[PDB]
Amino acid sequence: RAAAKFYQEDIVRKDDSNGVILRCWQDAERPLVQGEVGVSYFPMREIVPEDTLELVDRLYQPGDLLKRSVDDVRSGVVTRTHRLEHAPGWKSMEEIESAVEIDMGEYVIYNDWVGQVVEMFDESLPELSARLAKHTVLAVAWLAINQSLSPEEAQGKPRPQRYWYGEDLLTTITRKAEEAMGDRVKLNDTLVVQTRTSVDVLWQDGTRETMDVKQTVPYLNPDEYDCWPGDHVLWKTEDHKRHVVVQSVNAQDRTAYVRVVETGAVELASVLELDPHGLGVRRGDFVFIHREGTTNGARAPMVPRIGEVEEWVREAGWRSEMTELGSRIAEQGDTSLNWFGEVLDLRLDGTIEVILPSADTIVVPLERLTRLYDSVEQPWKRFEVLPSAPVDHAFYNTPPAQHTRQFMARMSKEYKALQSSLPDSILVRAYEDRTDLLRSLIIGPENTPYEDAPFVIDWMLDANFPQTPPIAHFLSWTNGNGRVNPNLYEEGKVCLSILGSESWSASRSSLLQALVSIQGLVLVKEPWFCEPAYEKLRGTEDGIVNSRLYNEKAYVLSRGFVRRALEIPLGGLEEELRWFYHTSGKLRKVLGDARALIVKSTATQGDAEVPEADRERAVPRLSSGGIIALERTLGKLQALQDAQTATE
Amino acid sequence: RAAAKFYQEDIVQRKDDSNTFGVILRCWQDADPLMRPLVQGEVGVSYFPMREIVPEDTLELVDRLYQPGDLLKRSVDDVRSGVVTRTHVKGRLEHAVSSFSLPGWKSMEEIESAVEIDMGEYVIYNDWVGQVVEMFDESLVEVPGGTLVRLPLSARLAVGEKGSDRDTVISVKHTVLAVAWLAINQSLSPEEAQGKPRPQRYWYGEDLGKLTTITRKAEEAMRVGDRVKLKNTPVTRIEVDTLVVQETRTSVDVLWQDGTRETMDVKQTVPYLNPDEYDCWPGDHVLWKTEDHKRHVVVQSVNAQDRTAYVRVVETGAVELASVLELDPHGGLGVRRGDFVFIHREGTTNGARAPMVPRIGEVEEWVREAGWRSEMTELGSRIAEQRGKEGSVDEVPLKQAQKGDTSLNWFGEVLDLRLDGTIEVILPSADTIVVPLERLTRLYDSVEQLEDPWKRFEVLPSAPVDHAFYNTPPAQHTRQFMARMSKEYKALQSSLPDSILVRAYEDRTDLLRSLIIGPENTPYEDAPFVIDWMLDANFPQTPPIAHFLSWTNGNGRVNPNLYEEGKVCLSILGSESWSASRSSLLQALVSIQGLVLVKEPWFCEPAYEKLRGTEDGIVNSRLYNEKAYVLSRGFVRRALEIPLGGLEEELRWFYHTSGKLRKVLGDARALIVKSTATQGDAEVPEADRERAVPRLSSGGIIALERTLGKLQALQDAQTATEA
Repeated sequence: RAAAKFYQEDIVRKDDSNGVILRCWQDAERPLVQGEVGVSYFPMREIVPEDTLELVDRLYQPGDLLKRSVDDVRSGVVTRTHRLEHAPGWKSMEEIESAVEIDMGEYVIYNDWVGQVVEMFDESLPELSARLAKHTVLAVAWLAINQSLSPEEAQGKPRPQRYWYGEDLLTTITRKAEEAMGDRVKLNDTLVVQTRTSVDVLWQDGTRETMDVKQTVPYLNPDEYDCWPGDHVLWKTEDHKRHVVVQSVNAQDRTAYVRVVETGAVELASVLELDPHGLGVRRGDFVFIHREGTTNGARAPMVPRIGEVEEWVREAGWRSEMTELGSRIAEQGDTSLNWFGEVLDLRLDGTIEVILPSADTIVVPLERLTRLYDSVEQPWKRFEVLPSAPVDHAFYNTPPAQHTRQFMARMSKEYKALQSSLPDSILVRAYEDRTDLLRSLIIGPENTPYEDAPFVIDWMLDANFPQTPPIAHFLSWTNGNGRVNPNLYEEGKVCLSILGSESWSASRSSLLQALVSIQGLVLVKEPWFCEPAYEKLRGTEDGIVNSRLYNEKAYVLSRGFVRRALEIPLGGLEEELRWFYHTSGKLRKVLGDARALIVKSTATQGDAEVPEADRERAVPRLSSGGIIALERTLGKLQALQDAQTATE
Repeated sequence: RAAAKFYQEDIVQRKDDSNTFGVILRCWQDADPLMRPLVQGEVGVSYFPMREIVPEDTLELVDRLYQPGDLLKRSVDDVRSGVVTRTHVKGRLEHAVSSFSLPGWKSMEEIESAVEIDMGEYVIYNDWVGQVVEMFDESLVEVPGGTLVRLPLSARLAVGEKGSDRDTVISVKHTVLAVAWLAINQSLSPEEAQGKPRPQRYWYGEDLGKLTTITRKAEEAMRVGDRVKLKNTPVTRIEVDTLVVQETRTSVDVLWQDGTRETMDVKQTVPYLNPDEYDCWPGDHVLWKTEDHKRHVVVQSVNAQDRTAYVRVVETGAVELASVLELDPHGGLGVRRGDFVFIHREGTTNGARAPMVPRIGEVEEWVREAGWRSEMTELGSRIAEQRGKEGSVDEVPLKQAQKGDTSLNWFGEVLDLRLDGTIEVILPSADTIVVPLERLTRLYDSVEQLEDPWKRFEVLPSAPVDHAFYNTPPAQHTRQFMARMSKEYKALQSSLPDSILVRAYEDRTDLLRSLIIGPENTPYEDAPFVIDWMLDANFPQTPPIAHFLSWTNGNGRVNPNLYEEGKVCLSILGSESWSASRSSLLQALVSIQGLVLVKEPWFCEPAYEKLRGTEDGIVNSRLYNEKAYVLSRGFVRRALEIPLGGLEEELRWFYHTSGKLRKVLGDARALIVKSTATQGDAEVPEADRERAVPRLSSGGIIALERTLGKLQALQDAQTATEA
């Protein structure tokens, strides 16, 4: 047990009466300890434990996710966000206006174009680089054009002025998430803020209730299948990928009620069979508005981006010309702007509510929008040497590298090193006609979500091997839902340091140590922590729920590997797979242990008290929502065993 | 120019003190303060019985080392080469420990070898063959004052020492012999194969008499310093009848390429170190690419001047002329002189296809370990302590060495390659047999295994299907990959020469395609060279993967660094090694054009880099530029016959629209006429020097005319489409 107290970007009150914001905690990319967080009090930055500071206010935004506690499976989305040094009491969010004229990166509008300010030139008491708390010169990098026009009108409007100064500066676009946030704002000559916040929360089960931020906890690491009411997701049944709109989600049962938009009816769906991820329209995204009849130019709910910054932004030349112009300066309602706006709210009836710059909220369909892309942040032998390489190999149709003369010396050593310490769970097959291609098969360890599951990797050695690491292509036998492991990509890339902390070296690294690393580091009991951004939460209390929701996902997709392994034939491993699953009786174990696991889950259908004896079991209890998808794979796994028993 | 004499491994003599002889180990331009780099006209030499590096002018030739199977010429300027078929050696002798020179020169027919066996020799037990890899030999040493004291170790000792002062070795007795067995007799049936086991690892004592020594006739050529003995004839002291060769005089029987034979003095000849890939000799089995079917022929004669050869098709039995550029020999692919082979049973074949030679060697892993020698050292010390007392057996130094007609006629040495395709093989029984090539199987020795409209850059929409890496699984790269390629795409559009074209793709940015036009006055003049590129998963930290589309046939490569299998050989592709900081993708393109496509591409091989303009490499240079020219014109055919995805109209603008196809056909037919007029003249014209290819040989015109016929029909169909 190791609960986390303070989270990033909120405000914290240790000793004296008259706070601070913290930029570090248990989540780290100065290393921290099991209970200390970074901090930076400023009216210096120290590293104090969490036992000293106290919470005063937490910062949320319309679109962020939170829970009542880190153990509560139910999550919610924020819909709206609700003492100051003069350099009586408080002041509401509507009793103070931001006197900050222009900020770095704020969107502007001119003609029918839209851009962002990349550089500024303030002059107070010199003019340079800004970042001080009167801007004079602004450098705009115009992005896209208004999507509400005709090609004759589109080609007319060109790229406007790249530098703005003097009397030419208009339409300043505000964000409904940047208001009421150390800012400089007055109204009855400046006032600086030093706050109380409450957020209107929309829970997953449809319930909406407003609460204080001191009781809530941010949900920074959501599950890939987590959705919220109003979101446009994709219902991926094995028959077809249908478009549905989420209405309610029962995170405890891992089920959801979605409206099939082609049918208009609400049907119960398994959350594991919903693939939201980008596709949709998140709350707070700036989007264009097309015209009636005209669409987004896209297909089923997948609004496109329209960002297109010029190249002169990626340089650090142009700064000398902008600085020379700025130095010469100090010496001597309603409108037609209805084609742009940010996402305000997502209605349950599949309609998106857009707020125009003229404070005019409008409701538009998803197909009439276009997302904005700003600058942003951019019989069981372990080893054998088979004669011919299989045609189903990933690199069979890949030009073979020539290597050198001493390459066969290392391969002779690797072949022995494999045959020496290869466990009976990992199988390797080499080919003489293709000395550059290898194929491995790793059986999932015991008491893991990958228990008794096949994992085939096709290998290729570069012309510089062993100086270069072996190129591994993982055969991900998923139906396009997600990755069976955070490191094992669906595209085939195996994400490890051994195949690239340490690296690959011909002096220490080897093919044997790489295979046992994949079985030892990747295929573990809690594979959710294999993601590098989650490894800092080993056994911590705030990483318990996410490990359960992932081990369940890994256990369901692991059985799908047994489906494809017994369906499509693996070249050189066909007889090896039948000896394991059909001869030694492993398919009966996979079907049997899953059947007993489904039965034990229907007993404790309403009981949330996991038995203390079932602890450390990789997947102790099933969700009854993920069981819905497991019965589909088991139904095909049972049908293959039916044809096997009928053969004899 | 820069002539070079004194090739490695012969015998020389200083201009002064004409009593000392040299061993000449380090030769000028080959690859402690000694073993340093040597400059133009400097050779290293050790002296029998004080190493120094002296200029070549100070020393003087005495004798030269030639073995049956080696190649030689009268001079480096001569195009016609030959092969040594027999080596006669006469030498002066001197007692090893008495230092008494016997008067008169003696032949190898009246002397024998003093050492019974040495390292690397072959031995046969049961029906197995093995090689001695390590020896434990306890020897005697004559102390300063009497005392023939014994000494136990690691071989490498012979009769005659130099230091615990100036002591003389009186005897060298090999006790334990570590034999690395290779394979068994290939004539025995598979049932009898398991009945014969892999013999012991160590051999000593009374077990030595069961072995069978195999003497190599190619090594029986008497060398300087060898420990030899006169056949029944100075004894000095235990008797010590061991002599040391003072100097030698070698005469060789040569088989020239033109079928003629003559005996020469080795002082007149010059060893043919690096021969052309197409160099054949009478009696050799080669492949002939006549059209679309490689045939089995036996070389009868070779005209090295006209670069043609008379071959005998074994399938038909007729003798036909063939261009030496069309022959594709040596791939091993034929039995050479001095090689050891396994005579198969009557009827049984080599198991391989058209003239191929099966390999035999199977060096056990204990030979490469590092160990078992500690057990051999403890074994040799145990032998010495017990050899004096009772219950111990030693010596028995027989090891067969048969001279009658024993059943050892299943494994022998290749003596001569007859013109009728048959191979003369000498058995250990000192009797020769004639056998076809199919009945033989070469022995892979253990020492052999241990040693071995135009634009410049346009981002095309889609990558074509003819791309080499179109079927490869794409990687994922890093985040800062498109930013790196943006700088790479900018660097290409910055300083790309008009002779190199690069086309990237949008549907998958990990693949690129390049095309280089060979510079003027090069064997690649106005020729297409397309390389398919793929970016690695760790790019740019890792070098880019380049696959050269070698449109050659099964003859050879268009360049020593451009393999027929696509591998481009350059240190810049992982010069300096690949670097993500300094090195870029652009400089990898201009280096391939600037370094791989030069005027004399034969020197692109790093081994031949030390030969630049020297009178040695002048012949092999023009021999290679001729091939590089014929294969370059063949690339124009493969570039217009099939289209290249992306370069579809870029090729038509350059060859058909810009008229470079008539430029290639015009320049080629001009070289045909100039080669016909200068034909016969052994000397190269003066005004035609500094030209990449001044002349084409008679055989070089043959292979080029076949490409010109297909290059003319493409010009015919182009001029016929004027409707």
